[PDB]
Amino acid sequence: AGGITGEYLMLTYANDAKLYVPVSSLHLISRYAGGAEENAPLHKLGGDAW
Amino acid sequence: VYSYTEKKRIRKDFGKRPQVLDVPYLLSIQLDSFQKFIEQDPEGQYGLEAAFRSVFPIQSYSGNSELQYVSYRLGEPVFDVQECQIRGVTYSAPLRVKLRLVIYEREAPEGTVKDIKEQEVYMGEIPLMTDNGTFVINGTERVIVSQLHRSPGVFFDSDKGKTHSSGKVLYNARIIPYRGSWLDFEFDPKDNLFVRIDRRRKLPATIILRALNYTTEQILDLFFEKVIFEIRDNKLQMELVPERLRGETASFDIEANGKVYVEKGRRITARHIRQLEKDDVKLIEVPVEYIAGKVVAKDYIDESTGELICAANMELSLDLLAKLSQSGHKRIETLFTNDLDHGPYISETLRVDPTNDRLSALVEIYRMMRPGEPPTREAAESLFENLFFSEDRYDLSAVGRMKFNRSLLREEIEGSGILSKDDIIDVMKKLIDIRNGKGEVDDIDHLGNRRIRSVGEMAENQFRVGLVRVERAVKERLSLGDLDTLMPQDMINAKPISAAVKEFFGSSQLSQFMDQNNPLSEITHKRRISALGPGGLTRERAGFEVRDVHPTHYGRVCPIETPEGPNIGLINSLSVYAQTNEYGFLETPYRKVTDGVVTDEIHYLSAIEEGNYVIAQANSNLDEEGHFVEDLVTCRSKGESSLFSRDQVDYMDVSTQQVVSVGASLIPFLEHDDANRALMGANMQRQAVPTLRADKPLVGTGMERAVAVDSGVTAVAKRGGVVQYVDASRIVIKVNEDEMYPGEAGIDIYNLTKYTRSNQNTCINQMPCVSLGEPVERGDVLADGPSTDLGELALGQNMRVAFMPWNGYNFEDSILVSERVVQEDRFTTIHIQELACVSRDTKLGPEEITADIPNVGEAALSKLDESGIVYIGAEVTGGDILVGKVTPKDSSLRVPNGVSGTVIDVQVFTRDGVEKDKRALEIEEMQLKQAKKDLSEELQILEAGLFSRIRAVLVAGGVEAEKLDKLPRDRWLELGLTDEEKQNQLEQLAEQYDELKHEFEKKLEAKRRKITQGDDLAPGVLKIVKVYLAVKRRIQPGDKMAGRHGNKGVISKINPIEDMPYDENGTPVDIVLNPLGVPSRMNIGQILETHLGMAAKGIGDKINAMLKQQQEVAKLREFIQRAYDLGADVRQKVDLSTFSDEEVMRLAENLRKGMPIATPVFDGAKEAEIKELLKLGDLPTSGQIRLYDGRTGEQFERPVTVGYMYMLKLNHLVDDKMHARSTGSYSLVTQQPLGGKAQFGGQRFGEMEVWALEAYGAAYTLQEMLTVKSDDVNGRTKMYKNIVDGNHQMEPGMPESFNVLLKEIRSLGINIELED
RNA sequence: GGAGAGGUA
Ligand SMILES: [Mg+2]
Repeated sequence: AGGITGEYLMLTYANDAKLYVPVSSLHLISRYAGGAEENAPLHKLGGDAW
Repeated sequence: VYSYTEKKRIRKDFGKRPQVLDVPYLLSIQLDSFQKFIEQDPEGQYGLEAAFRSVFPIQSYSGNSELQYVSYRLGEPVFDVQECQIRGVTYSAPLRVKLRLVIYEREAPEGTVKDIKEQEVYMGEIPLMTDNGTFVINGTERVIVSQLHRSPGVFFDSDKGKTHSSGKVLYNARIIPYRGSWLDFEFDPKDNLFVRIDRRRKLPATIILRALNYTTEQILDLFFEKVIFEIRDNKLQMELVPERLRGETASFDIEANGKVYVEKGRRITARHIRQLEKDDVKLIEVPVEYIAGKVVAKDYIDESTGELICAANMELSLDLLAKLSQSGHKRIETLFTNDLDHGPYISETLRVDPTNDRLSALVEIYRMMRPGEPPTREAAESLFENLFFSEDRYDLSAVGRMKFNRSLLREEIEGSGILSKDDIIDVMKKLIDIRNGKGEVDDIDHLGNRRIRSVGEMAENQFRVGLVRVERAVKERLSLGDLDTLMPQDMINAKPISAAVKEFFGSSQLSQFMDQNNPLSEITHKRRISALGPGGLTRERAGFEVRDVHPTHYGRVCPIETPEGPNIGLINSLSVYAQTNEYGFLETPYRKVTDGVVTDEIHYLSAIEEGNYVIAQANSNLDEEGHFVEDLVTCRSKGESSLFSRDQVDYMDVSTQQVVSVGASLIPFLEHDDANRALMGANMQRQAVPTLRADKPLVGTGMERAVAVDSGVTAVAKRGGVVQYVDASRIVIKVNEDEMYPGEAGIDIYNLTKYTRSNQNTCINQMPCVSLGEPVERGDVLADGPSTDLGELALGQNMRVAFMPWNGYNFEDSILVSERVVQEDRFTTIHIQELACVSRDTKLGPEEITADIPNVGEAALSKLDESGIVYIGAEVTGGDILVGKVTPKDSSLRVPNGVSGTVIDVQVFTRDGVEKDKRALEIEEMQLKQAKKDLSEELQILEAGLFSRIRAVLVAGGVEAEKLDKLPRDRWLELGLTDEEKQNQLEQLAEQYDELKHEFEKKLEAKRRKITQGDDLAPGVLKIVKVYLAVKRRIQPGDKMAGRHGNKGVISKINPIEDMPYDENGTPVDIVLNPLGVPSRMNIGQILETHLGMAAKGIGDKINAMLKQQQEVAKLREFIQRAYDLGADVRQKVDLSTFSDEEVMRLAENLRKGMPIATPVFDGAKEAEIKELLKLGDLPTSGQIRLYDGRTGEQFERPVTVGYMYMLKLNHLVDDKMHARSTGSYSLVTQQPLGGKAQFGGQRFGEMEVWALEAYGAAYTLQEMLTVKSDDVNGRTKMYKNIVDGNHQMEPGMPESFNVLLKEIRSLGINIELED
């Protein structure tokens, strides 16, 4: 991270756009609530409206 | 010892040196540079990794986030090379980069992370280099020629006394960065050191010296030696080092220690310094007149009042000395000066300097860089700090740092990329040292100072120049806030990157069009070393000296291949074995010689390192143990040949032919010609048109095979095997069992490029030179390209030449030519032209390509189809219609005036959204059928390969030959076999077959999506149609055909076969040259080549006669053995005892037209071997036979030279030059005829051509010449009416281009008029 | 029409 090595969590989204999040900020992470754990959709993270 | 393919026809190699190093890949410079460009670099020094690590990571201005970089990956090209070639688009790779954006937390301190995102994002299409070295940019193959420019570093120099009206030399020093601002120091004629940045206004160097946080005391410490002055009670006991006394004048009683050493009136001798140093004397009692005008070093201020007594750098006087001695100062520090060895050049520049403190220096510099702009304190320090000492706006690369340290006699190869204080101090120190007398300045033409900048480096610099813009935009928008939902596709924009790549590869100063009318022309164009370009000199601003050959050029740059005309020696070519360095300098290989034996290890010596050692000549007689057989051998030590000892040498030359280029080393007997005429020959060789039937050169130089295979024109086998299917169009190679891969077993297919258009309107084809079922090795040619024969270069034909003057039909340089050479159809060449018709959008709407053209009959439309396009294969002549077109009110394409031809291909492209006519659908459907045929034929031939592999691995482990074919070839797994790793091989083969099943069903439909797509075009055009015409330009009076030693000549009469000189056996000579061009133009190489060709076809006629009547293979074997023997210790030594008695007959068929002879360049065939070879033949050994005349039938006394000289037809055909005009169209602003031949243009009666008519009495001719025939628009129509009415009479008038002058003078503030 | 490059004498 510019001279500071950190442990992050790679969560992949749609169009395989990766997203690494800090382990300390773990409370921004939750399990699926749609109940489609084998068929959940894949959000475009940033957004398709651009 | 010899391969099967080279047993087909083996060239007799003369020459005596053993080769210790083969000629390398001839295109290795381009391939190595571009594979340093696009290839993943782990260390991060070469290629896109270097530029990305230079620029990325990019911070924001606020610093709340930054964009970093992970890796890059080139996409698969959307089209391959030949489809990009047809369509008219770049052969390009998309660049997909893994960018990574952090997000910091705001209220958290500097360095914390909210979030980080990563994706593969695209920027820019980069063109890929093709398999040979060319870039396909818009369907025109272009080559980026290498540059030869100023190596960054520091260069000391002196304009040799031709300035200042004095004869005084003015040394100067350039600090040349790789990228950034140059720095110049120079001496005034009055010994004042000056600086300038970027050749702006000159300043003294003390301003840039004080701007580095320096004051005057520090400077006079730095540049100068100290002399101590100790005022004591008794008359100025001064501390004097005796080494400062040498060469100087005595000025008083030099008496010390109670001893009179030196009287006045002496020059201070050696023995006086000797007695001062044995007497150990450190102080001399001197009078105070020795401070007549000397300078104090530092500030001296009072100890009690604390006031200034004398300033630093002030010339002391006796009152000043009194003030110093009265203030309690004992040490007086003076700068040591000297007439020769210590000039005080810094002190007067401090005197000239109007700056006393640092802010004054910075204000002066900020004024000097940007005049105007009233200076502020922060801007000046910022400007000077980013001018030289920032990693962004200044950069001496590793090459710059190498040259910078190696110049100053430092040690380290690496250091800071930017300048440092110590560096600039060293530059002033060394420059003043040169001015004092020690040290030495450089010569700028030395190849230690000139550096090859090839295609990878220039493209990387252009890509970085683009990347600086996009990081700037990213920095702008990233410094714009609310980054929380943002992704790195809208911050980066591919348009600046694609612009800065597309401009350079598309239209640059060194991105030039491929000279593609040979294999040789393209392979000598990819090796070209241009000194032009950005960062280099220009054609009309180049002196006599840079054009000249420097003696450093030996082995790096060829000295005899060079274009003639305005740029001599700016367009140098590489030598044969020469390499580029790690850094870029030109290095040449040399054999290492030990104490007395020439070894075989070779070192690639650079340019600077060539001077330090001593290197032998190329042809030094060594004999079987590495010993130089003489004692006085010729070497070069420091740019000077001399006879040195047997036992002083350091290196040996790798070959006799390492001096010359590859374009020049094909010249046989090059050691006999001139260098002027050999320059004309080796430059002339690159324009030989590919003839109809390529014929091998009888006298080659052994580099013919290397050029014809290193050029990518011959289709060469990748893996050896047995050929299984030869067509006229494709080659099927079954791979041998040892070369076969386990995964992707298969076979090999080659598709041969048929009659397509080379870049200068000649044809290239590939004829297969192998018949069915033949063993092929790796690296073997299979398909001959244009003007190649069995994988050796064959640019022209080889025919019978007799050197007699023949009745004035070959007067100056002309070439009398028998009609047998056109009857044999051996110089008539194909020329394939391209004619395109647009479908524009104009006012009153678009126009059609329909057949209904006004005012034409069935004579015009008799060749067209219904849809407006001529039939493929229709022969047309001039003035015809190939494509019909209309205007909304006749804008049809026509064949241009004078040419013939057969239409061989028609390509229609249509823009997307416009309906395609029935012709376009017809072309599309045979295109789709042919593509389905290609993919299905590949699939089923590869299916035959897979099933043959399966049957090959079914010969053991469960063999039932009948059960192979009970069930068909589709299911060859479920028959009887033992389930082991054999079955694992069959299961790998089965999934490979199913993989090909998938690949066919997707690749055919992908090809459909490519074909059916109506392509992009220019904005405005609906459909473009491009017909390809093909002509056979035969030969005629007027053409220019030449030799290989530059005896160019215009063929002047196709003489009938009967009239030609014929020998007593009756064979008529094909070409009768002129002997007169030999004693002046010193090309005796053509006479020896003629003699050697005559010997070669003497052996050819003996083998042909021995085969015509049937004689056994034992006669052929011994005769060919004797022929390949007979050298005076030659090196070839081919053994026919191992030839299997069909290969002798296969070789003897190929020698029935004359044995090829190889003569290496400077290891040539001597005259004695030629006499022995002629004596082996039944020919007279003097070379000259008795010819009879064709007409008189009598004997020419003084019998004449005949032979077989290798003649090229140059690409200046007379039908492309001959031009005429009576009256066509006219130019717009001036009513004069247009120029050129593309427009129907008349010639230019120029200024020197008007003085010739003034020089006669001729005036009315001149008056009609520049009024009526050209510009008097009232008068040129009346003239035309006057001829057609049969009355030659002129109305002179007044030319309208004089009225143009009147308007363009009167349009200033100048009145100009005509009087009464 | 203008640049850029290469070529011929
Ligand atoms: Mg001429």
